[PDB]
Amino acid sequence: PRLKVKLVKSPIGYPKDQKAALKALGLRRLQQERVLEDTPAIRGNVEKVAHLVRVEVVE
Amino acid sequence: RLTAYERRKFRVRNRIKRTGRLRLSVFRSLKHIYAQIIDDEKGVTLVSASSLALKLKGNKTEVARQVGRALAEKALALGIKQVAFDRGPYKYHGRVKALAEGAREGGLEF
Amino acid sequence: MLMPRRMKYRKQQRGRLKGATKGGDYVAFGDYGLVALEPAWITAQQIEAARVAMVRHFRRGGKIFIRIFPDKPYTKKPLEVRMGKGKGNVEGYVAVVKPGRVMFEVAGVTEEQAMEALRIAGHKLPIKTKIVRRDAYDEAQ
Amino acid sequence: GSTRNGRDSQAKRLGVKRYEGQVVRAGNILVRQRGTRFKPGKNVGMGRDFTLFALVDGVVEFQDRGRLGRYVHVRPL
Amino acid sequence: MEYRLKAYYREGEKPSALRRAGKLPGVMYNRHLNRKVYVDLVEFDKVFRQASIHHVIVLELPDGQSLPTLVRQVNLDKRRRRPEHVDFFVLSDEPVEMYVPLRFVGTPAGVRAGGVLQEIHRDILVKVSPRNIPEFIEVDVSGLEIGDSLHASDLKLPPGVELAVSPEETIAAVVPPEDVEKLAEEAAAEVAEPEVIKKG
RNA sequence: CUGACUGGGGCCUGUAGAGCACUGAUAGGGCUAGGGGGCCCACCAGCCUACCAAACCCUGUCAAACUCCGAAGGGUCCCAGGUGGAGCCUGGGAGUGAGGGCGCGAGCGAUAACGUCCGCGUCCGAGCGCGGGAACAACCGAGACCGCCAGCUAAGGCCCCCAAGUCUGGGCUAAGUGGUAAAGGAUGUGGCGCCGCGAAGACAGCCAGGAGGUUGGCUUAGAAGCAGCCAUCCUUUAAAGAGUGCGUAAUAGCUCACUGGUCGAGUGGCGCCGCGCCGAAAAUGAUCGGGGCUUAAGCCCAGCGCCGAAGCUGCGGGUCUGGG
RNA sequence: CGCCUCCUAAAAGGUAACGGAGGCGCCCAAAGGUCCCCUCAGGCGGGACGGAAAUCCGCCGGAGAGCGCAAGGGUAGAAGG
RNA sequence: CGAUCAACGGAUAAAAGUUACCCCGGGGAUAACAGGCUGAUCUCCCCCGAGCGUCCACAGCGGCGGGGAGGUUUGGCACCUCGAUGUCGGCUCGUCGCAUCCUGGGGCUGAAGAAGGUCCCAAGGGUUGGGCUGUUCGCCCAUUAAAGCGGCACGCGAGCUG
RNA sequence: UCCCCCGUGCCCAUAGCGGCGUGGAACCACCCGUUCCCAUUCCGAACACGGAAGUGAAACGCGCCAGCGCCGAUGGUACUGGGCGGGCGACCGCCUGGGAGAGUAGGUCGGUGCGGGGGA
Ligand SMILES: [Mg+2]
Ligand SMILES: [Mg+2]
Ligand SMILES: [Mg+2]
Ligand SMILES: [Mg+2]
Ligand SMILES: [Mg+2]
Ligand SMILES: [Mg+2]
Ligand SMILES: [Mg+2]
Ligand SMILES: [Mg+2]
Ligand SMILES: [Mg+2]
Ligand SMILES: [Mg+2]
Ligand SMILES: [Mg+2]
Ligand SMILES: [Mg+2]
Ligand SMILES: [Mg+2]
Ligand SMILES: [Mg+2]
Ligand SMILES: [Mg+2]
Ligand SMILES: [Mg+2]
Ligand SMILES: [Mg+2]
Ligand SMILES: [Mg+2]
Ligand SMILES: [Mg+2]
Ligand SMILES: [Mg+2]
Ligand SMILES: [Mg+2]
Ligand SMILES: [Mg+2]
Ligand SMILES: [Mg+2]
Ligand SMILES: [Mg+2]
Ligand SMILES: [Mg+2]
Ligand SMILES: [Mg+2]
Ligand SMILES: [Mg+2]
Ligand SMILES: [Mg+2]
Ligand SMILES: [Mg+2]
Ligand SMILES: [Mg+2]
Ligand SMILES: [Mg+2]
Ligand SMILES: [Mg+2]
Ligand SMILES: [Mg+2]
Ligand SMILES: [Mg+2]
Ligand SMILES: [Mg+2]
Ligand SMILES: [Mg+2]
Ligand SMILES: [Mg+2]
Ligand SMILES: [Mg+2]
Ligand SMILES: [Mg+2]
Ligand SMILES: [Mg+2]
Ligand SMILES: [Mg+2]
Ligand SMILES: [Mg+2]
Ligand SMILES: [Mg+2]
Ligand SMILES: [Mg+2]
Ligand SMILES: [Mg+2]
Ligand SMILES: [Mg+2]
Ligand SMILES: [Mg+2]
Ligand SMILES: [Mg+2]
Ligand SMILES: [Mg+2]
Ligand SMILES: [Mg+2]
Ligand SMILES: [Mg+2]
Ligand SMILES: [Mg+2]
Ligand SMILES: [Mg+2]
Ligand SMILES: [Mg+2]
Ligand SMILES: [Mg+2]
Ligand SMILES: [Mg+2]
Ligand SMILES: [Mg+2]
Ligand SMILES: [Mg+2]
Ligand SMILES: [Mg+2]
Ligand SMILES: [Mg+2]
Ligand SMILES: [Mg+2]
Ligand SMILES: [Mg+2]
Ligand SMILES: [Mg+2]
Ligand SMILES: [Mg+2]
Ligand SMILES: [Mg+2]
Ligand SMILES: [Mg+2]
Ligand SMILES: [Mg+2]
Ligand SMILES: [Mg+2]
Ligand SMILES: [Mg+2]
Ligand SMILES: [Mg+2]
Ligand SMILES: [Mg+2]
Ligand SMILES: [Mg+2]
Ligand SMILES: [Mg+2]
Ligand SMILES: [Mg+2]
Ligand SMILES: [Mg+2]
Ligand SMILES: [Mg+2]
Ligand SMILES: [Mg+2]
Ligand SMILES: [Mg+2]
Ligand SMILES: [Mg+2]
Ligand SMILES: [Mg+2]
Ligand SMILES: [Mg+2]
Ligand SMILES: [Mg+2]
Ligand SMILES: [Mg+2]
Ligand SMILES: [Mg+2]
Ligand SMILES: [Mg+2]
Ligand SMILES: [Mg+2]
Ligand SMILES: [Mg+2]
Ligand SMILES: [Mg+2]
Ligand SMILES: [Mg+2]
Ligand SMILES: [Mg+2]
Ligand SMILES: [Mg+2]
Ligand SMILES: [Mg+2]
Ligand SMILES: [Mg+2]
Ligand SMILES: [Mg+2]
Ligand SMILES: [Mg+2]
Ligand SMILES: [Mg+2]
Ligand SMILES: [Mg+2]
Ligand SMILES: [Mg+2]
Ligand SMILES: [Mg+2]
Ligand SMILES: [Mg+2]
Ligand SMILES: [Mg+2]
Ligand SMILES: [Mg+2]
Ligand SMILES: [Mg+2]
Ligand SMILES: [Mg+2]
Ligand SMILES: [Mg+2]
Ligand SMILES: [Mg+2]
Ligand SMILES: [Mg+2]
Ligand SMILES: [Mg+2]
Ligand SMILES: [Mg+2]
Ligand SMILES: [Mg+2]
Ligand SMILES: [Mg+2]
Ligand SMILES: [Mg+2]
Ligand SMILES: [Mg+2]
Ligand SMILES: [Mg+2]
Ligand SMILES: [Mg+2]
Ligand SMILES: [Mg+2]
Ligand SMILES: [Mg+2]
Ligand SMILES: [Mg+2]
Ligand SMILES: [Mg+2]
Ligand SMILES: [Mg+2]
Ligand SMILES: [Mg+2]
Ligand SMILES: [Mg+2]
Ligand SMILES: [Mg+2]
Ligand SMILES: [Mg+2]
Ligand SMILES: [Mg+2]
Ligand SMILES: [Mg+2]
Ligand SMILES: [Mg+2]
Ligand SMILES: [Mg+2]
Ligand SMILES: [Mg+2]
Ligand SMILES: [Mg+2]
Ligand SMILES: [Mg+2]
Ligand SMILES: [Mg+2]
Ligand SMILES: [Mg+2]
Ligand SMILES: [Mg+2]
Ligand SMILES: [Mg+2]
Ligand SMILES: [Mg+2]
Ligand SMILES: [Mg+2]
Ligand SMILES: [Mg+2]
Ligand SMILES: [Mg+2]
Ligand SMILES: [Mg+2]
Ligand SMILES: [Mg+2]
Ligand SMILES: [Mg+2]
Ligand SMILES: [Mg+2]
Ligand SMILES: [Mg+2]
Ligand SMILES: [Mg+2]
Ligand SMILES: [Mg+2]
Ligand SMILES: [Mg+2]
Ligand SMILES: [Mg+2]
Ligand SMILES: [Mg+2]
Ligand SMILES: [Mg+2]
Ligand SMILES: [Mg+2]
Ligand SMILES: [Mg+2]
Ligand SMILES: [Mg+2]
Ligand SMILES: [Mg+2]
Ligand SMILES: [Mg+2]
Ligand SMILES: [Mg+2]
Ligand SMILES: [Mg+2]
Ligand SMILES: [Mg+2]
Ligand SMILES: [Mg+2]
Ligand SMILES: [Mg+2]
Ligand SMILES: [Mg+2]
Ligand SMILES: [Mg+2]
Ligand SMILES: [Mg+2]
Ligand SMILES: [Mg+2]
Ligand SMILES: [Mg+2]
Ligand SMILES: [Mg+2]
Ligand SMILES: [Mg+2]
Ligand SMILES: [Mg+2]
Ligand SMILES: [Mg+2]
Ligand SMILES: [Mg+2]
Ligand SMILES: [Mg+2]
Ligand SMILES: [Mg+2]
Ligand SMILES: [Mg+2]
Ligand SMILES: [Mg+2]
Ligand SMILES: [Mg+2]
Ligand SMILES: [Mg+2]
Ligand SMILES: [Mg+2]
Ligand SMILES: [Mg+2]
Ligand SMILES: [Mg+2]
Ligand SMILES: [Mg+2]
Ligand SMILES: [Mg+2]
Ligand SMILES: [Mg+2]
Ligand SMILES: [Mg+2]
Ligand SMILES: [Mg+2]
Ligand SMILES: [Mg+2]
Ligand SMILES: [Mg+2]
Ligand SMILES: [Mg+2]
Ligand SMILES: [Mg+2]
Ligand SMILES: [Mg+2]
Ligand SMILES: [Mg+2]
Ligand SMILES: [Mg+2]
Ligand SMILES: [Mg+2]
Ligand SMILES: [Mg+2]
Ligand SMILES: [Mg+2]
Ligand SMILES: [Mg+2]
Ligand SMILES: [Mg+2]
Ligand SMILES: [Mg+2]
Ligand SMILES: [Mg+2]
Ligand SMILES: [Mg+2]
Ligand SMILES: [Mg+2]
Ligand SMILES: [Mg+2]
Ligand SMILES: [Mg+2]
Ligand SMILES: [Mg+2]
Ligand SMILES: [Mg+2]
Ligand SMILES: [Mg+2]
Ligand SMILES: [Mg+2]
Ligand SMILES: [Mg+2]
Ligand SMILES: [Mg+2]
Ligand SMILES: [Mg+2]
Ligand SMILES: [Mg+2]
Ligand SMILES: [Mg+2]
Ligand SMILES: [Mg+2]
Ligand SMILES: [Mg+2]
Ligand SMILES: [Mg+2]
Ligand SMILES: [Mg+2]
Ligand SMILES: [Mg+2]
Ligand SMILES: [Mg+2]
Ligand SMILES: [Mg+2]
Ligand SMILES: [Mg+2]
Ligand SMILES: [Mg+2]
Ligand SMILES: [Mg+2]
Ligand SMILES: [Mg+2]
Ligand SMILES: [Mg+2]
Ligand SMILES: [Mg+2]
Ligand SMILES: [Mg+2]
Ligand SMILES: [Mg+2]
Ligand SMILES: [Mg+2]
Ligand SMILES: [Mg+2]
Ligand SMILES: [Mg+2]
Ligand SMILES: [Mg+2]
Ligand SMILES: [Mg+2]
Ligand SMILES: [Mg+2]
Ligand SMILES: [Mg+2]
Ligand SMILES: [Mg+2]
Ligand SMILES: [Mg+2]
Ligand SMILES: [Mg+2]
Ligand SMILES: [Mg+2]
Ligand SMILES: [Mg+2]
Ligand SMILES: [Mg+2]
Ligand SMILES: [Mg+2]
Ligand SMILES: [Mg+2]
Ligand SMILES: [Mg+2]
Ligand SMILES: [Mg+2]
Ligand SMILES: [Mg+2]
Ligand SMILES: [Mg+2]
Ligand SMILES: [Mg+2]
Ligand SMILES: [Mg+2]
Ligand SMILES: [Mg+2]
Ligand SMILES: [Mg+2]
Ligand SMILES: [Mg+2]
Ligand SMILES: [Mg+2]
Ligand SMILES: [Mg+2]
Ligand SMILES: [Mg+2]
Ligand SMILES: [Mg+2]
Ligand SMILES: [Mg+2]
Ligand SMILES: [Mg+2]
Ligand SMILES: [Mg+2]
Ligand SMILES: [Mg+2]
Ligand SMILES: [Mg+2]
Ligand SMILES: [Mg+2]
Ligand SMILES: [Mg+2]
Repeated sequence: PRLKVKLVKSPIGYPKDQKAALKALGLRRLQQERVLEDTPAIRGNVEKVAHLVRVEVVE
Repeated sequence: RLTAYERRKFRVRNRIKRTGRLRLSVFRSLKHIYAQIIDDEKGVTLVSASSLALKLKGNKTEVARQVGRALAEKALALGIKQVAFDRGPYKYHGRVKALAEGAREGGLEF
Repeated sequence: MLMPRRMKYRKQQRGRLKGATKGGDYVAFGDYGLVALEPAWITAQQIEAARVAMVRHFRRGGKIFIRIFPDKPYTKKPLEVRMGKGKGNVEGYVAVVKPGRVMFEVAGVTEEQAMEALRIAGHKLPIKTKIVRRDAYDEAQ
Repeated sequence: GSTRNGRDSQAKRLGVKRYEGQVVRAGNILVRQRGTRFKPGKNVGMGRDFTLFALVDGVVEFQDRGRLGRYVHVRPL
Repeated sequence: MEYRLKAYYREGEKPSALRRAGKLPGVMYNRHLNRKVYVDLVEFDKVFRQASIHHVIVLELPDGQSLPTLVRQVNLDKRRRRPEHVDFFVLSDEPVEMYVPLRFVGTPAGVRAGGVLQEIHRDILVKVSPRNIPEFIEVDVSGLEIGDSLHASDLKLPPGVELAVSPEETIAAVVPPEDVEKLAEEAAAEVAEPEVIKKG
C-alpha cells in the first residue's frame, strides 16, 4: 500500500505546527510529489493539511 | 450510618494499614476468641486459630492464652516471625491481652 | 419594576451572547406566548413598559407570566472621565436573552386581545418578536 | 475616584509533575496539592504540605478508588 | 380517539440532510426492540397538533407492520421552534406510565367576577394499560371562586387506571386578575437597594 | 536520530455547553408558623384573610468568582514513524526588553474607537518585492540567485477602458436595487404549503330588510346601540350583535356584518423562504474606479475553456552545503 | 507599592490592566509530640425557673458542623473534641 | 539580638519645597490648539399609543418605553505635527448644507373670514441700526417681508486688528 | 469439590432507605452477674470481666415486594479540535472528525476473594 502525495497550495500564513508537519513529510517546494508507505503514523500527518494537498492511491 | 463500634474497629486498623505487616485479626465473641492472620496486599489468610475450633471449655482469659500459645507454633513452622497486633474495637485488656501474651510466649515477634 | 432584593455581588462581567437559550423555549403557563428572536440584554426599564402597557390594555382579567429575570447587573462609568480609575458604577439590572426564549405567557384571554396585547411588546421591546399559541410541541416537553 | 483592587498573590504552580508510566528516582517529587485531593498508595511518600515524592525508583501508575479518592502506585520494574 | 401514520426506515443518511428535505429523523424503541426510522414533517404536524401524547398513534412500516405507538419525547430546535427529533414508544399489553388530558367543565364562580383560571396541569401522569386508555378525564370546575386551591387528590378515575404522581400536586388554581387601579399603587413605594453579602 | 510533527497507548484536567446536588437569585403556585388587618376581649383567646410572606413542596428560569455531570482540546511520559539551517554538552560574539494590524476568546469601555490590557495563532515589522484588491504594511494568492519577446495555474477576472466568453442551461430583480444601515410600515413580487368559503351559488358590482324588551342595568348629574364594568341572557326570525364605523347635548339618522335575489367561477385570510420599496438630511463638483450595462455587463443555482503572479515545469548559468 | 485566597485565566504550568473581592505585619506553653477514648450542625416529639436559641433525653440524620484568625482546598473510617 | 531599611530585591547612618527670572539636552513615546476615529453626551428625526384634547388614539398634542442620522456640544482614545500646526473676540473677503427666519408653490385645520398652529417641495435673493461690554452668547431700544441655524483649522494675523 | 454459617478483604449505592417474611441445633446475638481486672467527664448504657438458666422481641444473616434513592442506553441535539463562508454589527451558516449533559428505553432489594464451624 503506497500513496503518491501531491501538494496543491502554499503554506504561507498558516500556523507553525502545520509547517512542522509539512517538514516531517519533507515538502520544501510546491507541486512536489512523493510516494510514501501507508501507515497511520504518516496518514495522520496528511489528515491535518488535507485541504491543501491531494493524494493518489498506488499498489 | 456508622457507630462508635465500627469507628473504633476502623481507626486502629487504619493505623495498621500503614504498617503493611501481617495483621493479627481479632474477633472476640461472648463465648470464644478467633484469630487468623491475613496478607493485606493479596487478601489471603495464612493460618487460623481460635478456642471454639480448638474445643476449649471455660475461662476465656487463660483460654485466650492457650489460643495464642497454639497459634504462634504454626507461624514458627511456616517462617513468620515479625508481626503486628491489631485490637479492632476491643480494648487491649483482659482476654485479648492474655491472648497477646499467648502469642508472645508462643514465639512470635511483636 | 423588577430587581433582586439581595445579591452576592454587585458587579458582573459581560459574558457572551453566543448560542441559543437553554431553557424557557416552550410555553407551559398560558394559552399564548411571546417568543423573542434577537439576542440582547433586557433591562427591567425595558420590561416595565411592555408589562404596564399590556395590563393597561386588559384593564382587568388575564394573567401576565414573566419567564425571564433581570439577574445581570449593568455598569457604566461617570460622564467625562478617562479609561480606568476602576470599573464603572452599577446603575441597572438587565437579563440575557438569546434566540428561542419565551419571555411572556398569557392565559384567561381570548385570541384577539392576546394578539394586540402581544403586539404592543413588539414595539416596546428592542428584539424581534413572534406571537405563538401553546401547541402540542410546547405541551410535549 | 480611585481603585481599591489590583492586589493579588503569586501563583503557586499547582498540579502533578509526574504522570503514569514515567521513570522516577528516590526523592523525586510527584504531586503538589492543597488538602487531600490525592491519597498516597504504594511507595508514595508525603510530607507536611501534601507534597508527594517518589519513595523508591520505579514506574508510576494511577487509579481511582471512588469514595476513597484517587491513589498512585510506584511499581518496581 | 385513535390515529395512524406511515413511516420508513433509515440507515446511512445525514439527519440534517433528511431534516432539510423534510424527513424528520427518529428512533423508535421499547424494552424489547430498537430501530432507526424517519417520518415526514408535513404529515407529522397535522396529526401531532391534536393527539401529541394524549391519544394513540399506530405506525405502518414499509414492510407492512402496524404497531400501536405513542410518542415519548420530542426534541425541538432551540432556535426555529421546529422539531428536530422525536421518540416513539412501542406498546404492548404491559401497563406503563402515560399522560392524559383534563377536560374542565362548568362555569367557575370567581370567573363571573372577571377572574383568571390558571391551569397548572392540563395533563396528568397515570399508569394504565393501552387497552384501558381513556381519552381524557372530566373535572368540574364550576365551584371555583377567587380563590381556592384544587389538587390531584380530588380525581375520580375510570376503573383500571393508576395515578403515577403524588396526590398533593395542585393541578389548577384561580389567580387574582390584573387591574388598572393596581398599577397606581404598584409604584406608590420604593423597594430597597440590593443589600450585598459582606465578604469576610 | 536523540527535533519540531505524525499514530497506538495509559495518566494529568474542570473553561464552552449542561444543571440544580451545595452556596446565592428566583416570577407564579401549593402548604404553613408568624405577624399586619378585621369580627371579636382587657377577660384571653378564637374565627376570616383576593394582606407581604419564614420553613417545606410544585411549574418555569439564572451565575466569571455555584457545580449532582462534563468533552473537543492541553500537557507529560512509553514506543513506533520520522535525517532536518533539526536536536543537544561546553566556549566566544551580540541585538532586543516602544511593538502593530488582524483572527479566536475574554475582560476594561458604553454588545464605541485607526481604543486599551490579557492567553493562542498568523502576519507586518525585517517581505513598502511580486498578482489581486482602483490605488492602501498587515483582507485573499504567493517567499524574488539572476538570464529566456517560451509554458501551466492561485487569488482575482473574462463589455470597453484592460488579457480572457457580450459562452451555454435553469431561475430571480425592475428598485440602476446592485452601487453603505436600522426598529418599523406596505395590494412589491417569485418559489412551497394550509385552508376554508362558493353553482346546499361565495367574493365584485346591482336590488329589500338591518326589529323588539330596552332611554337595559352597577348607576353617579344627560348615557336613548353607539363612556367604563363584577350582565349578556333572549324573543319574532329567511335575517338581526341587547350594535362595525360615521353621526347627536342625549336624540334622531347613515351604514358594517347579516338573510334573500341579480348576474355564473373562482375568491379571500393566517404560517415559511428569494429578491426589492419607504424609512435615507450637511457643507469645494460630480460618480459603482469609470464609461456605461435591465432575457445584464445585476442576484441565485448549475456547467466547459481561457486570461492572468517574480507561485510550479522546460531551458542558460552563479554561489553555500551534501553524495560520489 | 511586601505577602496570602477567589475568579477573571480560554480543562497542565503560567498570563497583564488604575479589572472585579475579601485578609495579613498577630497568636498557641498547648492550640506542639504519642497512647487511648468519642461524633456533629440540623429537622419531629418531651421537659423547673428558662427561653427561636443554655442543658439532657427519645426518632431521623455524611457532612449543611467544627478545626484562633479572610479565602479556597480538605475533612468524622479526624485533621475535630 | 538591632527592620513601617512597609518605596518591603532594601542608594547614605545624615535630607522639604518654591521658579511667571529661568536655562540645556529631549518627546509628537507625553496633556493643552488643531484635524482624524467614537457618537458616551448635545442637535435633529422616526416606532409603537396610554391619555389629554368637552365629544374626537392622531387638528395640534404623545406617559412608560424603542430604532437611527448629522459630526455644529462637552468628552473619550493621543493616530501625522513640540528643528512650532499663532488659541478667544473683532475687521475683511466670499463660497457652501437646508434640519427654511422672510419671500414662492402646498396638504391638514378644533380652517366663517383675516391672521394663524402643524406637515410637504424648494438655497434664488434677502436676513436693519444701537446701548451694554474683550465677548461668541445674550437682555434691552426702534423697526422689520424676516432680523435663521449650521460648514469651510469653532474659514480667513505670510490681509490688518492685538 | 455442593448448602448454610464466623471472620476478613476487594469492587465502591447495581451494594442505601423503607416494608414484608424468616431462621437458634451449632453459631451469633441479646441474656445472667457486678466480687475480681477495668469502666462511667453520672450511670456494668457502652466499655470490662466471670458465666450459661432464659431468649429470635431487637440487631444481624438469609429471601420477596422496585415507593424512594442508585445505575443507565439508541439516538438526535449542545459545544468544539481542524477546514471554510456570510453578516455593518450582535452574531449566523457549510465540510471533516470527536461528541456531551439533561430526558426517554429500561436494568438494581449486590458481586466476589481467602481462611474457618457444622452440614453434604
Ligand atoms: Mg494543480
Ligand atoms: Mg494567508
Ligand atoms: Mg501540538
Ligand atoms: Mg494549534
Ligand atoms: Mg519552520
Ligand atoms: Mg527554508
Ligand atoms: Mg517512499
Ligand atoms: Mg495503528
Ligand atoms: Mg486514523
Ligand atoms: Mg480511515
Ligand atoms: Mg491527535
Ligand atoms: Mg484518508
Ligand atoms: Mg480536507
Ligand atoms: Mg456512606
Ligand atoms: Mg518451632
Ligand atoms: Mg524491615
Ligand atoms: Mg418601583
Ligand atoms: Mg442566554
Ligand atoms: Mg429544562
Ligand atoms: Mg443594546
Ligand atoms: Mg442598555
Ligand atoms: Mg430610564
Ligand atoms: Mg435606554
Ligand atoms: Mg459626578
Ligand atoms: Mg449630571
Ligand atoms: Mg479635569
Ligand atoms: Mg439607575
Ligand atoms: Mg441613561
Ligand atoms: Mg441602565
Ligand atoms: Mg436599574
Ligand atoms: Mg379555557
Ligand atoms: Mg377556541
Ligand atoms: Mg417578520
Ligand atoms: Mg405557532
Ligand atoms: Mg466610583
Ligand atoms: Mg466626580
Ligand atoms: Mg466627592
Ligand atoms: Mg487599599
Ligand atoms: Mg480607598
Ligand atoms: Mg475600606
Ligand atoms: Mg465598601
Ligand atoms: Mg490566580
Ligand atoms: Mg513561590
Ligand atoms: Mg485503573
Ligand atoms: Mg472508574
Ligand atoms: Mg473520604
Ligand atoms: Mg497492581
Ligand atoms: Mg501490570
Ligand atoms: Mg520485559
Ligand atoms: Mg435547509
Ligand atoms: Mg423544502
Ligand atoms: Mg404502576
Ligand atoms: Mg386603589
Ligand atoms: Mg398586590
Ligand atoms: Mg390606598
Ligand atoms: Mg412608574
Ligand atoms: Mg400614597
Ligand atoms: Mg400615587
Ligand atoms: Mg413595594
Ligand atoms: Mg413610606
Ligand atoms: Mg423618585
Ligand atoms: Mg438602586
Ligand atoms: Mg450608593
Ligand atoms: Mg465590610
Ligand atoms: Mg461585624
Ligand atoms: Mg459575623
Ligand atoms: Mg528518547
Ligand atoms: Mg512550539
Ligand atoms: Mg521554536
Ligand atoms: Mg508531541
Ligand atoms: Mg505499539
Ligand atoms: Mg487499555
Ligand atoms: Mg423572595
Ligand atoms: Mg389593599
Ligand atoms: Mg426534594
Ligand atoms: Mg469519555
Ligand atoms: Mg489526545
Ligand atoms: Mg501550545
Ligand atoms: Mg514537564
Ligand atoms: Mg511500555
Ligand atoms: Mg521499557
Ligand atoms: Mg530511520
Ligand atoms: Mg542527510
Ligand atoms: Mg546529521
Ligand atoms: Mg545538519
Ligand atoms: Mg540556528
Ligand atoms: Mg545547534
Ligand atoms: Mg538533555
Ligand atoms: Mg575551559
Ligand atoms: Mg551557551
Ligand atoms: Mg548570553
Ligand atoms: Mg513606553
Ligand atoms: Mg504600548
Ligand atoms: Mg506584545
Ligand atoms: Mg501584538
Ligand atoms: Mg481585537
Ligand atoms: Mg483561516
Ligand atoms: Mg484559533
Ligand atoms: Mg448607555
Ligand atoms: Mg459583548
Ligand atoms: Mg464601529
Ligand atoms: Mg470591536
Ligand atoms: Mg481594539
Ligand atoms: Mg499577545
Ligand atoms: Mg488554542
Ligand atoms: Mg516572512
Ligand atoms: Mg504588496
Ligand atoms: Mg477589499
Ligand atoms: Mg472599494
Ligand atoms: Mg471580512
Ligand atoms: Mg482595511
Ligand atoms: Mg532583445
Ligand atoms: Mg500552482
Ligand atoms: Mg472590474
Ligand atoms: Mg485604463
Ligand atoms: Mg496587468
Ligand atoms: Mg436599501
Ligand atoms: Mg453614505
Ligand atoms: Mg451611513
Ligand atoms: Mg455588500
Ligand atoms: Mg441587513
Ligand atoms: Mg411588518
Ligand atoms: Mg329560504
Ligand atoms: Mg320563509
Ligand atoms: Mg429556500
Ligand atoms: Mg426574507
Ligand atoms: Mg433587506
Ligand atoms: Mg443613500
Ligand atoms: Mg445620507
Ligand atoms: Mg431613492
Ligand atoms: Mg452633498
Ligand atoms: Mg458619496
Ligand atoms: Mg465596474
Ligand atoms: Mg438562495
Ligand atoms: Mg462556477
Ligand atoms: Mg466553450
Ligand atoms: Mg522565471
Ligand atoms: Mg524560480
Ligand atoms: Mg515535450
Ligand atoms: Mg552548473
Ligand atoms: Mg565551482
Ligand atoms: Mg557544517
Ligand atoms: Mg551520510
Ligand atoms: Mg554512488
Ligand atoms: Mg514592581
Ligand atoms: Mg485560577
Ligand atoms: Mg511543569
Ligand atoms: Mg519548562
Ligand atoms: Mg509565557
Ligand atoms: Mg507590559
Ligand atoms: Mg501593624
Ligand atoms: Mg489548631
Ligand atoms: Mg446529639
Ligand atoms: Mg482562615
Ligand atoms: Mg475557610
Ligand atoms: Mg480514611
Ligand atoms: Mg528596635
Ligand atoms: Mg527605626
Ligand atoms: Mg530610615
Ligand atoms: Mg530610602
Ligand atoms: Mg503607606
Ligand atoms: Mg521608607
Ligand atoms: Mg538609606
Ligand atoms: Mg514637608
Ligand atoms: Mg512628605
Ligand atoms: Mg505639596
Ligand atoms: Mg508670579
Ligand atoms: Mg498672571
Ligand atoms: Mg504654573
Ligand atoms: Mg531678568
Ligand atoms: Mg528670556
Ligand atoms: Mg539666564
Ligand atoms: Mg530646550
Ligand atoms: Mg505623561
Ligand atoms: Mg496635562
Ligand atoms: Mg497624561
Ligand atoms: Mg493653561
Ligand atoms: Mg488645564
Ligand atoms: Mg481635558
Ligand atoms: Mg484636540
Ligand atoms: Mg471634515
Ligand atoms: Mg474634537
Ligand atoms: Mg466616518
Ligand atoms: Mg448611533
Ligand atoms: Mg455615525
Ligand atoms: Mg415629531
Ligand atoms: Mg382612551
Ligand atoms: Mg380619548
Ligand atoms: Mg391647537
Ligand atoms: Mg417627541
Ligand atoms: Mg406615569
Ligand atoms: Mg420619552
Ligand atoms: Mg430615553
Ligand atoms: Mg428611547
Ligand atoms: Mg436608545
Ligand atoms: Mg439608538
Ligand atoms: Mg454618515
Ligand atoms: Mg457655533
Ligand atoms: Mg461652549
Ligand atoms: Mg449650552
Ligand atoms: Mg460639564
Ligand atoms: Mg476641549
Ligand atoms: Mg498608544
Ligand atoms: Mg520646520
Ligand atoms: Mg501654537
Ligand atoms: Mg510665533
Ligand atoms: Mg497662542
Ligand atoms: Mg481653554
Ligand atoms: Mg471658548
Ligand atoms: Mg462688537
Ligand atoms: Mg477694528
Ligand atoms: Mg462678517
Ligand atoms: Mg453669507
Ligand atoms: Mg438636500
Ligand atoms: Mg421638521
Ligand atoms: Mg412656510
Ligand atoms: Mg405660503
Ligand atoms: Mg396655507
Ligand atoms: Mg405673517
Ligand atoms: Mg408647539
Ligand atoms: Mg442661502
Ligand atoms: Mg445650495
Ligand atoms: Mg441653482
Ligand atoms: Mg449677490
Ligand atoms: Mg449669497
Ligand atoms: Mg448679507
Ligand atoms: Mg451675516
Ligand atoms: Mg448690525
Ligand atoms: Mg459660538
Ligand atoms: Mg460667527
Ligand atoms: Mg456680532
Ligand atoms: Mg453660559
Ligand atoms: Mg427681563
Ligand atoms: Mg431692564
Ligand atoms: Mg423699559
Ligand atoms: Mg424692538
Ligand atoms: Mg442683529
Ligand atoms: Mg451664518
Ligand atoms: Mg470644534
Ligand atoms: Mg479669527
Ligand atoms: Mg496692545
Ligand atoms: Mg495684551
Ligand atoms: Mg470433601
Ligand atoms: Mg447449585
Ligand atoms: Mg484489587
Ligand atoms: Mg446483578
Ligand atoms: Mg442515600
Ligand atoms: Mg423486618
Ligand atoms: Mg417523591
Ligand atoms: Mg454511573
Ligand atoms: Mg491538533
Ligand atoms: Mg441574508
Ligand atoms: Mg470596519
Ligand atoms: Mg442587537
Ligand atoms: Mg484519535
Ligand atoms: Mg426531573
Ligand atoms: Mg428485574
Ligand atoms: Mg455482603
Ligand atoms: Mg459489580
Ligand atoms: Mg465474599
Ligand atoms: Mg468443611
